[PDB]
Formats: sequence, structure tokens, C-alpha cells
Amino acid sequence: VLKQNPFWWTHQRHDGKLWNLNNYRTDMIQALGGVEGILEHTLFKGTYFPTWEGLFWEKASGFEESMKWKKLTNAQRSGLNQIPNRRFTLWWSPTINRANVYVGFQVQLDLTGIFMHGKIPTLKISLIQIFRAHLWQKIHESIVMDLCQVFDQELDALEIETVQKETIHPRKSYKMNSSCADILLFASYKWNVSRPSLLADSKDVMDSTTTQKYWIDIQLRWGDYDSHDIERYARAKFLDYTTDNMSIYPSPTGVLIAIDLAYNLHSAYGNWFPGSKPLIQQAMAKIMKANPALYVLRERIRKGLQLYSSEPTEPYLSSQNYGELFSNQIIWFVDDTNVYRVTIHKTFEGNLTTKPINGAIFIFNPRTGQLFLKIIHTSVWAGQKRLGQLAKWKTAEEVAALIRSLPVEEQPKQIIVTRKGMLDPLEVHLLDFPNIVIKGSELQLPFQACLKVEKFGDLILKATEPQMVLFNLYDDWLKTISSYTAFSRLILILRALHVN
Amino acid sequence: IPWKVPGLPTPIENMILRYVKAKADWWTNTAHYNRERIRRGATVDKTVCKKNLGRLTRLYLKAEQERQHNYLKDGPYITAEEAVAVYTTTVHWLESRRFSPIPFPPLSYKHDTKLLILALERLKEAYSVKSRLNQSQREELGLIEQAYDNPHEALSRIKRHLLTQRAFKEVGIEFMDLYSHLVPVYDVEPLEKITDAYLDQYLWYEADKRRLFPPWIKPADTEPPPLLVYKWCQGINNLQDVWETSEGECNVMLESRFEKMYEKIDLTLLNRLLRLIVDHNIADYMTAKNNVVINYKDMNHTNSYGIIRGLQFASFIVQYYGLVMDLLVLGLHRASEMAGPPQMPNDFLSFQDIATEAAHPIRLFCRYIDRIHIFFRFTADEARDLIQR
Amino acid sequence: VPGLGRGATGFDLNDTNYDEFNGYAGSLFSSGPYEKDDEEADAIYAALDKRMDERRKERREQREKEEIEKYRMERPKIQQQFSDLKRKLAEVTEEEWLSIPEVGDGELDMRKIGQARNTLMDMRLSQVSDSVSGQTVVDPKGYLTDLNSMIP
Amino acid sequence: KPLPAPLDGQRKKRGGRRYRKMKERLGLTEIRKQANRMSFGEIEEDAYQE
Amino acid sequence: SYMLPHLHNGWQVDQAILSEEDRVVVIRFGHDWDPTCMKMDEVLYSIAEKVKNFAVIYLVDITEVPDFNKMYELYDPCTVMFFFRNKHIMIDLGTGNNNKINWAMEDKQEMVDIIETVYRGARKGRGLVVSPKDYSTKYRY
Amino acid sequence: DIESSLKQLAERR
RNA sequence: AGCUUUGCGCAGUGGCAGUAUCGUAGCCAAUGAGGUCUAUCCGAGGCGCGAUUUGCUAAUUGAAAACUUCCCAAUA
RNA sequence: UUGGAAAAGAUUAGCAUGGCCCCUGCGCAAGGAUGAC
Repeated sequence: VLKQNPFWWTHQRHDGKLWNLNNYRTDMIQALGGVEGILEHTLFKGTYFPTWEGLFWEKASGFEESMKWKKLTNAQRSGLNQIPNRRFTLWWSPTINRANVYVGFQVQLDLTGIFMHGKIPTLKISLIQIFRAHLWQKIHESIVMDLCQVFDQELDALEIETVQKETIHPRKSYKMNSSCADILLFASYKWNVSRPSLLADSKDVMDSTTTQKYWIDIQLRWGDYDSHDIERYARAKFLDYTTDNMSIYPSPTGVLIAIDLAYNLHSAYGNWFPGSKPLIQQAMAKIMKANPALYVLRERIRKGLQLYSSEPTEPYLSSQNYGELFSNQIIWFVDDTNVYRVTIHKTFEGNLTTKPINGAIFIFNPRTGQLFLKIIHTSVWAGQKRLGQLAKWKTAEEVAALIRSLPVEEQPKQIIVTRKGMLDPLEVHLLDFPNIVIKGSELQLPFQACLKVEKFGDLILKATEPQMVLFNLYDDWLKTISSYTAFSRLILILRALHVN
Repeated sequence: IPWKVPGLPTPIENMILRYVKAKADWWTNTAHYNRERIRRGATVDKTVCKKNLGRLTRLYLKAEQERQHNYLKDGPYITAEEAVAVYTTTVHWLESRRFSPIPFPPLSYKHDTKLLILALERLKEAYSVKSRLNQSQREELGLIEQAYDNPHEALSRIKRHLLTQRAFKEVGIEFMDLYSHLVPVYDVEPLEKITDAYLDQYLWYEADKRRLFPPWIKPADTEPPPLLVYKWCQGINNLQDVWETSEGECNVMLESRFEKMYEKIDLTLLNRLLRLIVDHNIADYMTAKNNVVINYKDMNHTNSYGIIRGLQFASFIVQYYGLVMDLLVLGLHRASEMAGPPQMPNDFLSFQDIATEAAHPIRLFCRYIDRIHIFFRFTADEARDLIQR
Repeated sequence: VPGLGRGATGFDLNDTNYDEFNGYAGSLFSSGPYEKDDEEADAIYAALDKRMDERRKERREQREKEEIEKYRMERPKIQQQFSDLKRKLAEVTEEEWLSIPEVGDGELDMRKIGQARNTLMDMRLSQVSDSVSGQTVVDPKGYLTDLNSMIP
Repeated sequence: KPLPAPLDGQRKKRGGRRYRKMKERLGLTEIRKQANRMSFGEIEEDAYQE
Repeated sequence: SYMLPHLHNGWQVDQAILSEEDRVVVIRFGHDWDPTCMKMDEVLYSIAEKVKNFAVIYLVDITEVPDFNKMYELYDPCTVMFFFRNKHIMIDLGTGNNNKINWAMEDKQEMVDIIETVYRGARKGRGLVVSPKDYSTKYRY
Repeated sequence: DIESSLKQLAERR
């Protein structure tokens, strides 16, 4: 073989594992500062992922297949192979974009606060794509508008006369050299200008200074590994803006806020107005929780870094949620476990009759008292040159196609599947139609009793053609008894049929 | 490949030949200089390395073709008398060991399925999951899957190929880009490779059962190479008075290798010797497989004097050649004493008795793959006699 | 016509004409502005330079000529290389120089002695191999014939 | 030995029993799960299993 | 050799740039005397019959037609520049500028890939085609 | 054709 | 007079679709390409190229994912 | 009805068309079988 194998001494499957370096991995993780310390230099904080154990990284799965299932040229292949390098650079960008890591070459991203102290083409491209479609200015404007709305929601009680945003240039939301005032809200009274201190401080100190107009400002920053100290940097920025040569704020008692977009943090160390510091804190907390532009930016950053948290799955229907499936949301209790219908009959001598039987699938809606049976001919399941996984995929595709045949207005809002492993193929087959939630139903209902019916069972045995004929599962309870009562009666009837 | 342009003017042909000779000389000098620089550790690139590797591979192929042509012209290097003496010594050694020959695989071998599965697994492990596979690679994988599907039919086809296919196809030849010691990479035909792997697994199992390979043949599964070195070190001191130089005794451990052992393997002698151990039909099949047309790019040459290392049967062939060479070097009495009695053979680097350890200057000897190492504790009188001789 | 017609713009100061030693090539004084007085001044300057360069000129020239003659033994020009062939190559006639096709379309028997030696060695070995005790042989005829004795 | 022109497909409009058969047999859908996740919190395999 | 016909006249070269529009036009401004331009011509001959169906490469001599070396300022011994339908495409080599290659590319595959990427970028209209190579370094080790 | 250009280039080198 | 054979072309239906459908332009080929049965028997395909083309609809991402003006203000 | 400022169209999936294999109705060749006081 033309490949040099360094393990020329012995084989792992012949002599055994001669080393165990897992302890080395644990020691390297701990000695770097633990998981939290390692991620601190990374951009995990900006992703707003509060689960350091649940998040899953898409290994070579950021795109569809990075165009691997294609016949592109060599240049496209090289670009695809170099794409993971950009993601790796972006992941460890804060530890590498620090001005103390490279030489002083401070360059600010156009129309953005990203001050890339250096020239890393991969990380530069990743940052530019992350802030695509003029995201920085829009995010700043959205933050300002959200703060203004939050203030004006209960500004009357907080002694506010009139709140209006000043005429701030678009280039005044990204240029750190020259600042301005974001909110210009009047107070209708001699608002005692409290001493300019950090909002994180709990000290109530107010110097003998009063005025009428109080200003509030907001700044956007992308802090590095060392520039993540939002409180101190914000205090220094406010102090410099107080005596700024060109940042001519109208109110000298004008507080300023900062957003650590890179590290997902916010702070404000300006003149906290009497009774407004808790209001500013609550507004900032609510924004950082659910800021629209910030949420969009965090989603884009998560997508760019090939990181996507494992979304919660649909819960199982226990004995308490048994009756929850009768609501207006249409639920089709899909249970096609008995689709493997064949006749293994011991012939008199020589062999046994290996004649497959015509199978079927079960689709019933207790939420509406419906029953639709799709029969699977034995010819489709015999001689197809495939394993059982292909048959299961075909069954899931048939279920999805039957759902698509049903109108969208009649699409089942929930799809309870008895088969445990059939949920993933069901979601994959009809990912284009995600209005149906594949909820788990651990307690399997005896829906197989239809296959033992005098009419339904005989039809299923002889239904050599795929028929989507409907039926009434409830004998008369659809228009006579309650829907939950109808489901209970159907369950009792099926249990009696299965009993003996 | 000869350049024949009979429709061209004679002066034009002469000029073309002169230009070709000049370019060949320049290319040879450039390739030698680049190989020297690479061996020394000069700064090169991927394009330069690829070009130098290609030129070196072409030069090595041409040199091997010339060497094979000269071997055919000069005939067998080994004389008839020396070959007969070597065969007699090997026959005597085998008779003393009473090694029952490994017969052809019976129609109902107990472990035939296990050996076939092991060979198929060992051949499949080479095909790691890559971006894609070549058409020949795809055909090889398909044949492996088919063999894993019908083991009985695959074994029948392997037996038919072994008993009949005495003229195989062309085996490819590529050179691993090792900076210091370039090594070849020979790829056999897929069905031929499967047959060779089955034959090699069967021969190794039969040799292990019959104890064909001797203990001093070092590379084995029992002792890894570092453990082999540790065991040699431990057993060196275990000899009686292995350090007492007070009486003038001196111990000399000679570390040597058989230069060109793989290259200088007489195919006819290999056929004549392996038939004494392996099945006559199987030995003839292996000898025929040893002779193939090495194909690489536009260059194709035959092989008559060197065993191909790419073939899966090389391990057994190289082991038998090394055993013959060791029996020649160690001697009949010394090898017999080192291998103990046939009924109760001695372990590695161990003598049947303390007296049998000091019965000759040769005390410890480990015949690695193309690398010998003999520890000799020559007495003062013995050392003086050897120096005088 | 200039290159402006193509509508192209940017993105003897050539680098080849330039160098570290002596800067760029060429003469800073244009060869145009000459005259008869220029001829006289140039003649006087050249005569002075030649006079001041004749100290070791004879010995240096002789040594350099000898060195060039010596180097001619180991330094053949590419042209010189094919010079002998190119001289004779002109002898090809017009028919010979037109029939050149497109490139798209007693004695010593060395192997005889080798074959004889191999046959002798094989015969000697077989004579030695005829003395073997229990060398086994599985007949391919029987094995192939009995191969299909357990086939489905 | 010509070189194919640097041209690609125009647009996609067909799918299902016309182009889905090729994308299901030749470019068959793989697992697409349990082989692309990394579980950045835990470590499933050994430290140097590779 | 130099099978690629060098456009002797500057105006002839300009018309040749205006001649073909559906393919890639590459002009080798290197002087044929220097060995570096000889290596560039050899690399072009390697891709002479390959990129022919997608490109039309012409040689040039800065001594013959000086206007190209005085207006475009091609001072390198052998600089490879591109012009597509009266638009000099820029290859993002990363060497500070993108007007020329300026390197004796001895790899035929690299030149072929660069030509293909330049053609793709010209089809996409990008005046600065991102070169799929790390030309900013020597790419040797 | 190319012969003249090749000869011109060769004569200068 | 009614039907029907090779069936043809039209239109509908059923199914198949990477091994396949076809051009195959490169080549052999009704003047035999191929062999364990059949060998004094059989008689028309095979090697290599390339795709499986015509449109509509939903969704999907994006600020905009397109078909002849637009954001605004007291009224009519 | 009245009144002021003004990606060089992409990704993903099904449906039919489309390709061939079967039949049918149509149109008709050369025929095949029959009724003709």
C-alpha cells in the first residue's frame, strides 16, 4: 500500500490497545482553564448557547454536502476543503483577533464595529459574511428603538415629559472617535443629576446637581478575549465622552450604554437618573434576552460556525396527556408495525410456504373519528432487492405522500407514531411540510385489531392494489357520543377484540 | 519504448537522437542532484518533489529492466554446485526437523472458511473510506463483497486459479515518496490479490501448525519489536559469565543485514526449495506468480531474478529464504541446538541446557526480516585462533 | 495607434534594464547631441583611456585568451553541440525534406547461454531433488475433477 | 485532449420519479445523522482513536 | 519554439483583446530572452492545447511594443495579465496587487486551475476573481 | 512563422 | 360481408428508469460478433463516449427571490 | 378625491410532460380464415 502506517509494530485488533490517552485529553482540557476557560477565548459566549453540554457541532455538514455529491472542478474542491479552515478561524477568532496577538494593524470593518487588528483573510471573510446586509447599523437602530419603546411604555410614572431621538448620523453608530446621544427624553421637572457611576453599583450617591433634560446613549462593541470587560470599558467611554472634543451631547448628565456583541454582554456606566437605573437594567436585560436584531445576529453567527443546539423533541403522551390528543389539532395515530404481513406456514414436507401476504398501513384519527387504510401489496414488498430499512423508508414516504394527498387545511397538526424509530424518516420525508409535529405515544393503542376484522382483515389480505379508501372507526359515536368518549369506546372495543 | 520513424531523414534522425541523448544526460544529472538535495534536507516544494520522485522512479525502473536483462544474459548468478549444496543443507535441516509438507488445501478443510474470511478482512482493511475509489478499486471492492457473499464459490475459484493460473497479469509498480529510502508499492490484480492473500493465510497457518519457521525468525505476534529488543537485552546477560572478561574472554555481537536479499532471489532456486516444504503445485504457482510483467506508466519490464514484495505470498517466501540463509550462516549443529530437540523445542533465545549454551561461539541469534544479529562469546583461545586465521 | 483605443488603463524603467550595481542600464546622455567637437573630445578621451589601460593589457589579454581556449574544452555552446549535426543535416534533399511524416502515426544470442545455464542448474537440482524422502504432490487433474463433487 | 468549458447547470425545475431516482440510487441518501454531530460538550470516542 | 503567436504591434495586441470576448485572453508581457519568460512560455505550452477551448493565450515583448509596459506599468521580467472583453480581470493572488502574476509558475495544474477560476469569475463579472490559491506565500516547505 | 521568431530569440541567447 | 396477422403512427393507460433508455458520431458488424451444453452445434451484436430531457406549483434563504411606478397627510 | 419627501433573480422538493416496454380506438399496406340464393 502506498500509505505509510506509523503503527507498523502491532495491530489494535490483534494485540490490543497499547495506550489510553483519554486522561491526557482530560488533563489538557483542565489545564487550559477548564471548559469555561477554553470557551472564554472562543466565540461560544456570543452564540448565546446556555448549554455547554447540549450543543452539537456539524462535522463537515454546514452546507448540504459542501457540493460533494457533484462533479465540480478541482478549484471548487479546494475551496470546499478550505471552507472548514474559515470556520475554525471564526471559532477561535477572539483569541486570534486581539491586538496583543498580531502587530498593530487596526482596521475597522466597513459600517460595523468589528475592529480587526490585523489581516486574516479567512476570519475577515467570515466576519463580513456574518454582518451581511448592513446588520450593524440596523441592529443599533433596533436597539435604540427598543429602548425608547420600553421607556415610553411607562415613562409617565417615571416623570418623563417628551421622549424623542436626536438627529444622529448613520456613521455615528459605528465610529468610536465621535459619539452622540441616542435618546433625548425630557423630564418636565428639575431631575437631580445623579453622579455618573456604573449601573452595576448599588450605591445611592447623588451630587448637588439638577437639570431638566436627561440623555441616554447606547454603544455597540465587539470585545476580544481581553476587551470583554464591558463595565470598565463602558465607564472609560462615558468618561471620555463627557469631555469629548466632538461628541457634543446636549445633556451633560447623559448616560451611555454599551453592548458586547462578541461576548453577549451589555453595560452602562453613565449618570443613572433617580429611579431610572432599575428601569435601564430591566430594559437591558429584556433586550439581551430577546433583542430582535441581536437574536438574528446570534442565529447568523451560530449558522456560520456550524453550531446548532439539539432542538427539543416532542414529548411522549403519558396517562395524563392521553386525552390531550382530542383537541382541534388533527392527530393521526400512525401505527404500521404489523406492515410485515407474511405467511410463514409449515408445509407438509420439504420446506415451509414462504408466501408473503399483502400488507397494509394504519392511519386513524380519534380526534375526528376517521379511519384511512392504505394497503401494501405483497408484490411491492417481494422481489425489490432491498433490505428492511428500504421498506421502512418506503412506508414513511407513502405515509408522507398520503398526508400530502390530504389537503393542507386538513393536514394533521400532530402525527403520533407508535413505531419508535419511524419518527426520523417521517420528518425527513416531509421536511417540506413541517406543520405536523411528530409526537411520541409510548402507550401503543391496539390499532392492529383492524387487520383481524372480518371485512377490514379480509380486504387487507386481498387488497393487491394500493387503496386510499376511507372508513369510520367509530360505529356510531362520531355523531352520537363525545369525541373523547368515542376514542375511549374504540379503545375498549379494540382491547376486547385483541383479548380473545 | 524505441522511437522508430522510418519515414524521417537520416540526418534528422541523427539530430533527434543527439538531442534525446543530451536531454537524457541532463535529466539524469538533475534527478541525481535533486535526490541528493532531498536526502540531505534541502528546501523543496510539492511540484519539485513530485517531479523528482517521477524521474527517480523512471530511472529505477530502467535500471531494474537493465539488471533483469543482464541477469538473463549472464544467466543464474548462483552456480550449480553451490545451489546443490544449499539444497542438500536445506533438505537435511528439514529432515532433522521432520517438517511435514503443507499439502494443497483439501476440498473440506476445517478452517478454510475462517482463513478465507481473515484474508478478505485483511485485504479490505487497506481500502479505507476515502473521497472516492478508482474503477479498479471499485472492482476490487465488488469482488471482495462477492467473496464475502459466497465463500464456497470464492474458495472454489481461488483453488481453480491456484491449480491452473500459472501466468498472471501485469502488476503495477509505484514508489513511496520516502525522503531517504525509496520503497516500491506493487499492486496485484484484484482476483489475483485475493488468491494470493488466501494462499498466504493458509501457508502461514500451516507453517505455524507444523512449526516451519524457526524461533530465531524474530518478527512474530508473540513479541513486538520493542519487546524483542528488551528480551534480547535480558537474555544476553542471562548467559553464564556473559561479562567476565577477567580470563581474557571477549564477546562480539555482529549486527549485519543481507544486502539485496529481496532483489537477489533466484526464482528457479525458490521453486526448487519451496517444493520441499509447500505443496508442489502450490510452490509452482507461487514461483510463477513471482514472475510477472511490472507495469508503470508507459514502461513495462519482466521479472526473473527478484521476488515481488507486493504479492501477499512474499511473507512466506521471504521467511523461507531467510530460514535457508540462517541455516547456511548459523550452521547445522548450531541451528539444531538453538531450536532444541524436535519433541520439545526450545523457546526463543534459549538453549536446551547450560552446557548446550557454551557448545559453540554462537550463543544468541535473531534472524529479523533482512537483518541478522548474532551474539558470539569467543573465548581467549578461540579469539586468538580466529584473529590468526 | 496608442493603447487608449482599447479603453485600458493602469491597475525605460524596466527591472531587467535595472540592477543593484550601477543602477539602471543605458546612458544618461542621449547619443543624439553629437558634433565634430564631440568627435574630437571623444577621440581624446578614448585615447587617454586606452593609454591608461595598456599597463598590463598585453599579459591580461594573452592570459584571458588562453583561459578561453581552455574553457572551450569543457564549455560547448548549445549551438556548437548540434553544429556538427546541423552542418550535415542540410544534405537532406527536397523530397527528403518533404516526406517527413506527422509524428501522430555469427550473431550473439545472449539469452541462449542463460537458458542453457538455467536448464543445467534445474537438471542438477532435480537430480538432487530426486533423492528427497516424502515430498508430496496433489494432482491437478484429480483436484479439478473432484472440485465439482460437492458443488450445488 | 480538450478541456470541458467552465459552464454549470442552468436551473432546477424537475424532481420526483424523474430526477429523484438517480438521487436515491446513485447519490443515495446517507444516514445524515449520528455521523455529522460532534457533541461539543462530551467526548464519545477515545482521545486518539481517530 | 513559443508556439503562442506574440502580438508584435501594440495596437494589434489591443485589437486581439477586442477580438475574442467569449473566452479568456492572457498576454505574457515577458521578454523572450530571459529564462523566466522561457519557463512561463513552457507553462503556457503545457496548457496550450488544454485551455484553448476556453482561453486564447498570446505572448508579448515589452521591447517590441513598449506602450503596454509604460501605461499598465508591467515592470516585472515576466508578468502574466488577463483581459476579458475589454476588462482586465484581477486575480486575488494576495501579493499586494492583482494586475499580474509576476511569478514563474512551474505547475501546469496550478495554471490550469487559475485559468478556469478566471474564466468563471469573468462569466460572473467579478472584476476581482478570488484565486483558489495561497499565492501570498511561497507555497513551499 | 514561428521559425523566424525562434531563430531571433536564439540569436540573442 | 365481418375478423385478423408484422403491426405500424397518432392519442389514453400500466410500469420501469443508472445494470437500464438512447445517440454511440470511435470500431467491428448480415461478405458471421461470439463458445462450459449443442462444437459437423448455435448465428447479430459487442467494445468505449455522454446524459435521462419539457413545464407548473408550493415552499426555502435573503432587506429585497422579480412582470410597467412609489413612501406620505385633515378630507372627499 | 386633495396635499409633501423619492441580487448580472438564488436555494430545496413534489406533479405531469418527456424516454422506453404493454394494450386499446383510429388510419391502412401486404397478406390469414370465412359467408356469396
